[PDB]
Order: sequence, then structure tokens, then C-alpha cells
Amino acid sequence: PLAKDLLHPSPEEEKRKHKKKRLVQSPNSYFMDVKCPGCYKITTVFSHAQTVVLCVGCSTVLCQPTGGKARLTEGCSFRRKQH
Amino acid sequence: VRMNVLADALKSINNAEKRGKRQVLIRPCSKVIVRFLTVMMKHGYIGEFEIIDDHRAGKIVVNLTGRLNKCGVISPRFDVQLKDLEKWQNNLLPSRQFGFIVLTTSAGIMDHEEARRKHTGGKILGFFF
Amino acid sequence: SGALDVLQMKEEDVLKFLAAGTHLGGTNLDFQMEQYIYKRKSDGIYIINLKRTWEKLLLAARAIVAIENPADVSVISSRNTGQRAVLKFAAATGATPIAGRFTPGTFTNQIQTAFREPRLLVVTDPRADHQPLTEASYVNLPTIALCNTDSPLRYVDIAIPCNNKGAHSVGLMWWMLAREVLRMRGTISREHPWEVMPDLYFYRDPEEIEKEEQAAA
Amino acid sequence: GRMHAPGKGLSQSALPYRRSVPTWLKLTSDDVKEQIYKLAKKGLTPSQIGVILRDSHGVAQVRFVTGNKILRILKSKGLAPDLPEDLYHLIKKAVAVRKHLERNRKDKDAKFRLILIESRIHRLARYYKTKRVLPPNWKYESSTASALV
Amino acid sequence: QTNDLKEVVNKLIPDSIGKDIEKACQSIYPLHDVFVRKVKMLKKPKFELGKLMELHG
RNA sequence: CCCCCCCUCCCGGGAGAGCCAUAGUGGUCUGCGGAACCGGUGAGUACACCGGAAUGAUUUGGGCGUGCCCCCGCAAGACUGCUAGCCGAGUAGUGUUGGGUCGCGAAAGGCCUUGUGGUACUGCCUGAUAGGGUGCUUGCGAGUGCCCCGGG
RNA sequence: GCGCAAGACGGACCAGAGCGAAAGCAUUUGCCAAGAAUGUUUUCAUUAAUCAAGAACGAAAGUCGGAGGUUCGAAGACGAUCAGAUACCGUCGUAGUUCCGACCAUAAACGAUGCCGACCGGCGAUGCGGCGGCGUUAUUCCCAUGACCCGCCGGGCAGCUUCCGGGAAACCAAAGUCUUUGGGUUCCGGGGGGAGUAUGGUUGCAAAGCUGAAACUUAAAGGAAUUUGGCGAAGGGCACCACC
Repeated sequence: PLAKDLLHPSPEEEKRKHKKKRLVQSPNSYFMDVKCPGCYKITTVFSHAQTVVLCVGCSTVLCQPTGGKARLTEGCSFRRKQH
Repeated sequence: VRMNVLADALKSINNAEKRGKRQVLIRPCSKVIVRFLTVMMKHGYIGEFEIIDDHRAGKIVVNLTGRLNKCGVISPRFDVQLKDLEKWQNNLLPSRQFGFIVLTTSAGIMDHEEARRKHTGGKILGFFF
Repeated sequence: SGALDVLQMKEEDVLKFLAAGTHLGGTNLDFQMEQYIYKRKSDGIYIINLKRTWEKLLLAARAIVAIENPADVSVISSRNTGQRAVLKFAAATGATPIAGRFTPGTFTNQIQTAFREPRLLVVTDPRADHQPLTEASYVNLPTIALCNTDSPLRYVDIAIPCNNKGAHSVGLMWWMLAREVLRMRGTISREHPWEVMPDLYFYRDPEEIEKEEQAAA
Repeated sequence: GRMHAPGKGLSQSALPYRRSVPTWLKLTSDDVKEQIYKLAKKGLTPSQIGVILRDSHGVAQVRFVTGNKILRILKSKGLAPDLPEDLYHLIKKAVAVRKHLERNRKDKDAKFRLILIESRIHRLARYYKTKRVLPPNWKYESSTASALV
Repeated sequence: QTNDLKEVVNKLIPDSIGKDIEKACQSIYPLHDVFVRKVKMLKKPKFELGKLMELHG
């Protein structure tokens, strides 16, 4: 295209591009809250956790480290935090 | 590595000018780039530009118009006197009716005509016509 | 081009679009056709936006009616899909037709018997008719083309996004182009339907011709 | 790209534009200072401390919630290690490579990598000498690498 | 290791080992042509007539 | 007396996990008001004692992921699973590559309404009329046909 | 046809696929050390790029000292071929080819194209890592992992097209952004021979490696492309001044 407005693009183009090639750099990671079905302790787990985080009480394992995003165990429902 | 940010900025501006684009994205800004673009605005070669302020190093989006032939940067910053400016005028400009030399004087970044008007000289930056 | 309220695409035209298979295109997508595409779906078929097609058709109709000599518009179709359609278009609006075997040298070689020097050019396919496109470059002559989602855009000026593969859609574009040009010129009233039949512009295989001759009287 | 490799990488962290403390975080800077002191008493590097805090305790950075970084806090309290951690890791890797070459003399590629690692060690040690973190009489050698961990 | 020669030859007449390999390896990468291509014999014990007449009836 | 098969054609009856309706049910999702908002206590999933506080007197179900999760009453919707009388019963057995709340899947016997219509098909094996292999036909390429039985 | 012994090598799978700074690397398993890319809201904070002196690695052949020598095979012994054949061809065959320990530092070591950084068209695939989404399968339910399918992102070997642009052209998405000439930096060439030759220094046991002239002689030597012509070059046809 001969004329492209780079001052404000569409949001799906900002989502599509690399995290460093945007007009303003924004990370693709996020913070979230998980809870066990049995034990009731809401904790904060990073998306790319890269480590074994444990509940307060040491009963159930929350996540396993992977190459990218961490693998939450079955039954531990989650939702994204924002403000 | 990246050693001359202004030369890269004018190289990208000249490349997108030859390509025919209407907007140029300069990734690293500087105060020198802002003064150079302000001079090119005030002499009517580029349009209305922006500074994309992030917290590391800002980006600049330049609205282009079809009035620019070439933007160049002389490297390194050769010191030039008032009697040595005419040599640069004959071996750098395409004509005497137009063309400007941006030089870094102690009174600020300005063109050669204002440098002759304020009776001062400095170091070379670049040229545009 | 469609900015007025009388220049809106009416009820029957959308039905003709959906029955002629205009809204769906080919498999590949040209990068000049990013804006004339609504979205993609299953089995690799791109959806052409009908409103932008209407805007480009009105723009091409304005460009055609803008000149005052109707014989100075030359319309070329060399594929069998648009042989009779451009003939009916030239009979309707007064244009000059070329139907198959465009000889390389009409617009440039000045001593030929077929030396044509028009002012505006309409062609039905940018890809198969690459010979009038490069010949239109040597003279100051614009070009309006019926372009697909995969047709390359070079030396074109008004690109109407359509399905130029089926004969029904091609005949529908030529019929509405003649209709809109005659409506802008003033020969055809804007509110009374001058619609004779759209099938006079439609190409068919000859097997269907003997089939219709056997099934009819 | 890299310094001793022909490849080019673009894998690094990208901080958000907002440098403000989020409203959902309920940790006052003295509590995260206490947690940093506890993890340092457990014997961890500042990088691993930042990893554990970011993964478990929900903080983004210490520096966005406290006016100092992790190493600055550890130097203010007075329990930071006497050697930088990257130069220590490079010395440990060079010791492991030299231990590999004590029994395998046919591995020319490992000798090449040992030369590269020692060049990186000297290049970092020159900068740490000019920044006055290391004493001026410090010198990386073979026999000095065995006594140091 | 839990069979002697008779029923393992009976197992070698069809490709039951091949079908078991193809079924077991489906979760790793699916195979389609698995056949036991060669069976050799390294060591042979002392010759006993009774096993020969049990192997012929 | 051309005595053996074998292929096809007209029509009809059975077994099997097809589709469209029908009866019995079971789940996921959806909106409305918790007399109005800020904290302290014993683990806090629905929890209970209160202090502030709103209209002399009275008082509004919770958690901390501050915005959707529980428990309520109302209102009917969209989608899906099983059975083809129902209960026995998802019960043994079987199963894996890693788990689960787990697929496949019986009969004995008993209470009644004695058990809902149309439309097709079936080479052989494996693990369903699915899935994945692989044949018969004339040498090829493409079609028809290759479950059991009865009359010609 | 059944067995024994010796040494060498790892076909088919094997690709304009992978790794390594280059030379180079292909049976299975086990041990040790190392590395690119991807992911990161982790840490230090300018630690960076190119490089006289100096330093590691470095195909095959060649040298010194051992063990072993299956096949192949410089020198050599013959048999044909030919006017001659100490050549092509065939049979043997010594060093060498293999491993260990010590040497040289040479290739058309070629992408005949230095390294770092930025910008300028499109498309379909491919190897790795990550992300998202209808469906099929590891037999019918759920989740995650493998295997397919549709796309995005980053790095890498590459491909097709192009009046971007360049060039003497072949061609190149770099060999582009070059009279509109300046991003940073190392090495190197000034007509063809003499000549990588003489001499001096230096390294090596040796073969040889690095540095490296001058006298004299010459008007051309070369690069790309077009036309003819002739090929013991290929593909189609013809002729009793060609053949059967």
C-alpha cells in the first residue's frame, strides 16, 4: 500500500506483530489467579512461570514449567486480572 | 553496530522518499534529529511529524510530501569556518538558487544562510535540496 | 460514486449478486486486493465485499460517461467468457468492441489497417489480457479492468473486484455497467425498470445451445 | 548478533509502558525487602530472587515498587557476594571445561570453546577492573580458578 | 523370555509381534509397515532326541 | 440324459451402532431483586458474633480472584447424551499412552401400556453401516456387483 | 552349500534437509563437556564493532617411530594397441590407503562475493521454538501430550516473479540505497611477461611454507555478448554426382 497510517493502526494488527516491533512495546504475558478445587487459597501465578509454584500449605502442585506458557493442572480454574 | 543515528534516519527518509511512501517511521530519535526535522519543516521540505514517546527512546513518524530530492549526512563532523563554507556550497549543492547545509553552530542547529547572518561557524551535519 | 442517496444499491441488485455468484472469489489473494476482501472462510474461498464493488462500478461508470464521444471507449475481451457480453455492451453504449485475438500493434503501429487510437479502455481480465495492458502503456491512455482477488494489478486505474471466471457474473457486470452508463447519460430513467433480461449478456457452452434447441420449440 | 557466535537473536524481555504499582498488589516494600533478605539467607542469586518473586509473589519488579534494585538492596544490607555472579558462572563453566580437557585430549572443539570462554572472562574482568568492583591486582589464571568456587 | 521355540515359532507365523509394535507405537509416531525381517540363531545346546520327537509327534 | 461350481436379474423375510420425527429423562449456558456502603473476630465453599453507618426507635446472605464466583425465588428458552417398555445397571469382565468423576459392555429375575412410523446399505480382516488397511472383475482407467435365506 | 579367521566401510532410508568458525560430520547403546534459536513483566548496566604484534584449529598427499596389512593402488614387472606408446586398456604388484605418538601448514581451502548495523516489493513451501483456531486419529466422555489441518511470530538453508534499483553484460532483492559521490572498520590490486624469479631473513629432520625484487622485453594480454564457421556433440529430415 502507498499510504499506511502508522500513527494509529487496527488493534488486531498490533496483536499480530512482534512484541518489540509495535509502535509501543507491550508484553504478551499476563498475571492470573488460580485456585484448587479442594484447597481454597487464591495465589498469583505468572503465565510463563518456568518453575514449580506451590499452594500455601503444600498440598497440590499448581503448574509445571514448559517451553512457553506454564501448564496448569486439571481442576485449577483461572481468570485474568486487570485494572 | 548502530553508530550514527542521524545518518540512519536521513537514509530511511531518503529511501522512503524515493519509494514514494507518505509516512516514515524513524525508530531512534535524538535532539539533533528534532532540530534537523524542524529546519526541514521551516524551509518547507517535509510535513507535520510526531514523537512517539515511550520510556526508552522515542520514535518519530514523519508525514511526507513530494518536495524532497535527497537527504544526506556528512560523516564525521568536520569543523568548518566562515571562509570555508563557500567551498562546501560549490562541491555539495546542486545549484545556488536552492539547497541548504545544516551545520551545528554554538547559536543552535541552523542552515548556512542564518549562519552567515549571525556571523558564526561550526561543525558539519548534512544537507538537503 | 455512491455518495448520494439515489446512487444506492437497491433490493434486486443484491439478489442478482447472490444468484450470479459474484460475492465469492478465488483461492489465492493478491496483495493489492487486501482492502476489497471482507474475510476468509472454510475451503479456501475469499469473500468480495459487494459495497466496495458497487463503489468501484459507479467510479468506472463516471469515468466512462465523463467523455462525450462514445466511440472513443474501446472494450476488449479475448476469453470466451466475455465474447457476446462486450458486444452487447458496445451495442448499448456505443463503444468499440474487440472480441478475441487482439493483434499486437493496433494501438502502436500507425500504418496498420486496424490502427486504433481511443481515449478510454475497458478490459474484462487483467491476467489473460496482458497484451492490451502493456500496449496501453506506450500512449497516454487509462485502463479500467474487471479484476479478481488473484489478478495482478499493473497498469490499471479503476479495479472493480469481481468473479471474472463464471459467465453469469461477467454478464451481470457488463449489463449493470451499460445500465449505469445509460442512466448517467440520461437515456434511461432512474426509477422505472428498463431491465429487458440479464441473460442477453451471458455466455454458455454450445452443448447447452443444442440442449435448449432440443428442449424448446 | 552475538559476540562469539554467528547467530542473531531477538529473545529478550519487553517491559510495559506503565511504571506504576498495580492496585491488586498488596505487598508493601518492606515486606518484599524482608522476602529478598530471606531468599538471600537461603543462598540465591539476585536473578533467581527476581524469578521467584515474579513467579510466586506477584510483583513485577522490585524497582517499580522500591527505589532500589535487588543488588543495590543486597549491597545496602551487606550480604551481597564479593564476586559478580556472571563472572563467577563464567569461571565455573571454564573450570568444568578444563576438567573435561584433563582426560580428553582429542576434543579440539572443547579447546576452542575454552579459548572463547577465557576471552569472555578477560573481557568482563577488564570492565570490572575499570569500574573498580575487582581489585587491581586480580588476575584470572588456571591455578587461581581451582581455589575459587 | 517366557516361551521356548515352539510357541514363539507359532507366534512368528503371523506378524503378531508386528501388530503389537504398530499398536504400541501409535502414541509416539504412527507406523504402517512393521515386519520381523530376520531371526538368527547364535547358540544351540546338546542334541536331545526327546524334544525332537515331541516336536514331530 | 452335456451330471460340478460360479456370476447376474425380478420380488420378499431376518442380524447390525445410519438419518428424520415420537415417549421417558439428564446435563452446559442465559436475564431479573438479595433495604443503600467501610472495616474487626474463629480455617472461611455455602459460614456466625459485631463495630462504623442510613432512616426517639429500627436495621440490608457470603468469599477476596474489585469483578465474576457461591446460595436463593421467578421466568422459559438454545444445544447435547442415553434408552426404543421400565427396573436390575453402568454391575462384573474388559481398557490404555498419562490421569480422572474413565470408554466398550451382559445375562438371572421382577412391575405394566406386550414393546412407536418412513427412508437406505453389508468384498474380507481389524476395533461399530464409523476409523485404518487391503482384494475379486478383462491387462489398463472408470463404473455395477461380492451378509444370511426363500420362489423363478 | 555349511563353518572359521583378518582388516576396511557404514548402501537403500539420504532431500537444492540438519549441525559446526572452517576443514568436516550418517549402525545401536551408555558416559562426559559444549552450543544456536525460541520463551521471560529475571539479573548487570554501555561491559560494544573491526582488528598490526601474538594465538588455537585446519582436506588429501608428504616425513619420523611402532602394531597391522581385507580391498584399492604412485614406482615397477609383463600382455595387447600403435609408425613409435617407458600413455588410454588388461593381470600382478612395492610405499601408501587403517590406528596410535610426533611433524608441514598447503587446495578451484569457491558463494571465485570480509565483519557489524539500518532501510527499500510480492508469493508458495521447508527445519526449529512459541502462540491461536473448525475438524480426524492414539476406537466412542473430559484434560494434557504425540500425529494431521488452517494461520501468526523470530532466527536459519534455499526457491519463483518483478521497468525498485545497479551493472560492460552475464546477472544480483544484493553485486541495491553511487557525480543527488561521506554509517564504522581490517586486508588487498595499478598494462601484459620476466616471476612467485634472484638475494637476505625466518620456520622445518626433509619435502617445502612466509616475506619478496631488479635488469631486460612487449602494444597488447584480457572480461561479457552477437553473427558466421567448423565439432571423432545432440535432436529432426534429404540426395543412386551417398549407401543397402
